[PDB]
Amino acid sequence: DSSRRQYQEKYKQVEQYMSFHKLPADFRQKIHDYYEHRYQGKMFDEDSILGELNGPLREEIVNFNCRKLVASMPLFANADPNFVTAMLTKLKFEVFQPGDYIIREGTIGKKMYFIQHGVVSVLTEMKLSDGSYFGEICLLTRGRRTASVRADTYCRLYSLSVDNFNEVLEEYPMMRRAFETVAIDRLDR
Amino acid sequence: DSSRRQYQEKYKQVEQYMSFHKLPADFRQKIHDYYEHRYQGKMFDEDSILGELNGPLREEIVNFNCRKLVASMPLFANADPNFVTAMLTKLKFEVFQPGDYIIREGTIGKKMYFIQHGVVSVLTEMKLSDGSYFGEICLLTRGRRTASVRADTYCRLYSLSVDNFNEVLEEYPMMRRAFETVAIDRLDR
Amino acid sequence: DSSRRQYQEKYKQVEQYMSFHKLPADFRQKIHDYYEHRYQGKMFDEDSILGELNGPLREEIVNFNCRKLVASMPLFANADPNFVTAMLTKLKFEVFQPGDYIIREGTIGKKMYFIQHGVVSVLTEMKLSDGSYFGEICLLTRGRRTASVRADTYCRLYSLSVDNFNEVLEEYPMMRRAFETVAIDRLDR
Amino acid sequence: DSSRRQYQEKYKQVEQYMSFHKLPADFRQKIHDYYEHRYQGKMFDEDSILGELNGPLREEIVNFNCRKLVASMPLFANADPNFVTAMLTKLKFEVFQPGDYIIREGTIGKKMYFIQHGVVSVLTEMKLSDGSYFGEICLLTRGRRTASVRADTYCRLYSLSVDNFNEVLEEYPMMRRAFETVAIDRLDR
Ligand SMILES: Nc1ncnc2c1ncn2[C@@H]1O[C@@H]2COP(=O)(O)O[C@H]2[C@H]1O
Ligand SMILES: Nc1ncnc2c1ncn2[C@@H]1O[C@@H]2COP(=O)(O)O[C@H]2[C@H]1O
Ligand SMILES: Nc1ncnc2c1ncn2[C@@H]1O[C@@H]2COP(=O)(O)O[C@H]2[C@H]1O
Ligand SMILES: Nc1ncnc2c1ncn2[C@@H]1O[C@@H]2COP(=O)(O)O[C@H]2[C@H]1O
Repeated sequence: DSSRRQYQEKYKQVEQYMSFHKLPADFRQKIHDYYEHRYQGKMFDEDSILGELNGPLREEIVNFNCRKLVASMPLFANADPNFVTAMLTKLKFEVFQPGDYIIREGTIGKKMYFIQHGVVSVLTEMKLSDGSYFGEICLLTRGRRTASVRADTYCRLYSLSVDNFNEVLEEYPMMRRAFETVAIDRLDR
Repeated sequence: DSSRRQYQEKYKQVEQYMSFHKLPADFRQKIHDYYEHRYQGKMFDEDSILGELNGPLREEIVNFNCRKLVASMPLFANADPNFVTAMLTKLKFEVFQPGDYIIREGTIGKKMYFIQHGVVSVLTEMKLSDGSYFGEICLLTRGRRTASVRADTYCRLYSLSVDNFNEVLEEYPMMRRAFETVAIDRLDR
Repeated sequence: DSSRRQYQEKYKQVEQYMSFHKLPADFRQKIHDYYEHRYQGKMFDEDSILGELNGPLREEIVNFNCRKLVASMPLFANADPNFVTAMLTKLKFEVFQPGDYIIREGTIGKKMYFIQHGVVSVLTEMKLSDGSYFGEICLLTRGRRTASVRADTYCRLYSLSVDNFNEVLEEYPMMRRAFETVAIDRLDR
Repeated sequence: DSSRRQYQEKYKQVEQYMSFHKLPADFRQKIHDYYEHRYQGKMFDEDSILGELNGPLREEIVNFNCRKLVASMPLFANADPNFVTAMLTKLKFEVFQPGDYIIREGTIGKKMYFIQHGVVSVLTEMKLSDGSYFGEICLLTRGRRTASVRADTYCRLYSLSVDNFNEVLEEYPMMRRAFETVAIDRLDR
């Protein structure tokens, strides 16, 4: 239960930090809920652990932890396993809370998001859920966000930066077509 | 009180460090006073805490912690909330002590400062206080400091590097005019 | 036995991490075996220790820890001691398990491997063991891997990135010929 | 005595590390002596401590800790205090042991050394001591070391990288002449 204790002590610091800065009670509970949803009572120095392993072990772990995500998207499901692994390795797990603005219209976009679980509202009005992704337009155009995207419910997502996006596509150039298709179709709508 | 203990133990190391290097008694008290003013008896690995959160949570925290600063300046008060947030996110909190040279005339300037609280003396003689900023000239010209700026009283400031300054303005180009106006007006004087 | 305890507590976290993510029992034992083979019951913040030393001490340590490796290869054995040291300093120790894909054919190669102990199978069928190296072709061509290389037995290797490879050769340009010879000979086969 | 304990526990790890890698008894005592000379029974996360301070405090500390060094050289003694501070801030304290090769002839030089205390032998035969510096030729030519420099006695030095060297001179261009004079005079000899 060393991981449980790590979470408890770390959360104690967070609580004291919020108290020190006199954050409102409502925000403190929002923080409380975020930690439960995001870490679920346990914490590990993930970077330290994966860093002690080797490439093969790290790739098997990410492929397993993302099995759900992978199964939910034709993008990864029907692709070269090596492509999927390269992509998955670059993903960053993120949890957003109801009402959170994940993307704001008109700003410079430098990341896209893959939905593991949750519902988002795209407003320029439409919704996207499990197995869908968004924010790909700006990674392709390098322009400004074409719409705002807010979390409707709690959202468990994986983000990918434009730099990592292009890095992976350097090795798998033809996979860019998948994102472009989705981008074009949405730009038309 | 884990944060209180962190401060106490950390300060113990500092004291032992100053003793090891035989720093004068007067400087040791200056160090003592600095820690009280800067951390106020508590310490947190701020980077670790904010890093465990998400973008929305981090932005709400910085906007709240800087509410005072924001209210004191037409620059931020009357601007696009997204601009203010982008700027605030790049700021670095710093505390200076009476007599400290924040900026020395003739040197290459790579940062500007926003005054949360305190009084500074600009010498090439004038003073600046709460709600004012300085050091913007060099971020705009990339030249040498046009004057020295010393802390008159204890000063609670937020600094912004030229690189972060230009990064934010890449997204909000027109806000550069605000800094230029102040710069031009002061260059004339 | 502070190092033994470090290993035990660290492994406890790993085990809890694997449990948290519900990894299969078989993979958990694979992880168990990896840690035994790689760290052998002890762990040290190697980077912190070597960083407290100086250049001379670090170089003597790496030359000693790699004495076995050096003796097993004409490349290093008959070369300028300064070259060997520069190279050794850039190496990264890695342990692979039976069946592990060290290199996959057709992918972009950015590293080569020197075999301290173990047997690998090169498949485009041949094997390489103690004292041999592989993955040098892509560091020279900057192209795609000409074959896959799987660990046949447990493998104790030292990897070298293309960037560190070229950095060392900036100081020892003529040593590139050794790698080219091996590359040409294998490309012919 | 938290700093004393830090040293004791850290040294315990070092000793266990050397034992794990089966380093010879003679080298283990060399390591033992190095730690005593370099840290003197105490250790602090220097980077963490100085990082908690501000620019003014850090500059006063470095100027004080290097008071001895500064007094021993016309270079710094008769220069602009701001130049001295900028330089001192970039220095890295290093301890070398008798017989250590600080610089090897013919290699690419990327750093120079200022002697706080100790004696070095320059061999292409001459010696340099307290208040003198060496390794400046390569920082100026970007070529290969014109000679080897070995520690004759224990040496307490401060090194400066070519990059930091040129960075400081960007602000103080005319100080480069001081190093060139010494370089030219030695190249003639
Ligand atoms: N009509 C749409 N249907 C679904 N998603 C959309 C639609 N329009 C825009 N989006 C998504 O909203 C995202 C906003 O940021 P981007 O412009 O980078 O990428 C956009 C698309 O991923
Ligand atoms: N006349 C003035 N009134 C107020 N502030 C000034 C005046 N002159 C210079 N300053 C400030 O002092 C700063 C010194 O560094 P900079 O030249 O970067 O920017 C300068 C201005 O921000
Ligand atoms: N015929 C061969 N005999 C031994 N090794 C080979 C042979 N062919 C390829 N290899 C090695 O397998 C490696 C696969 O990655 P690279 O192409 O970078 O470099 C290749 C060589 O190092
Ligand atoms: N004749 C000399 N007298 C004193 N120092 C020297 C002499 N010749 C070379 N050196 C120093 O030895 C250093 C070796 O590395 P560098 O060539 O970078 O710079 C050299 C000088 O700093």
